[PDB]
Amino acid sequence: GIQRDDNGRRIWRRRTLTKKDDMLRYKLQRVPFVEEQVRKIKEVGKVMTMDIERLLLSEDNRFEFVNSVAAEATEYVEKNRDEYGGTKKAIFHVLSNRVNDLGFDRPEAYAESDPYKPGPGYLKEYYT
Amino acid sequence: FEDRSYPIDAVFMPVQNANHSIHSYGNGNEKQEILFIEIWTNGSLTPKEALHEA
Repeated sequence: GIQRDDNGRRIWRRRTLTKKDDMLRYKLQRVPFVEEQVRKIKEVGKVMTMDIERLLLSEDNRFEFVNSVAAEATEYVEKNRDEYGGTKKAIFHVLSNRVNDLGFDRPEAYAESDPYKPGPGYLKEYYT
Repeated sequence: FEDRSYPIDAVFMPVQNANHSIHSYGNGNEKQEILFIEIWTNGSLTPKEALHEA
């Protein structure tokens, strides 16, 4: 398989699919009208539900997972008490860190606010 | 009907889709709401141009 073309460069055969896979053309297509859906999913916090399901795919026992998460959150609160309880929750921080430890980027503790609040004092009125 | 020309059933929809949503805020007796408008166009018009034309 070794062959040099007289100039020091080694010529080698590139590997190619050389076959038809009908699953390629039919599957690599994107829906164009899910901007509001994705934004609403991020706003309500379903990405954290997906993260929680993902973390349990590597756990033999879910009760052990819950106990370990609670212990880690307790350590977080004991070390830095003042940083939690408001916009940052310890359990959410633990979940985000465990997701981030896998190499998947997430906002810290899933802490988000509304950029459209019309100044201080105004509270969003939920539409039931 | 003449000259054997095949029609094309064209749908004149430069704006593919559009949505609106409302956010409400208030502190006591004074209230305030915000309008959001989403526009999807097929490239023959920008969403800002579509907003102005509408």
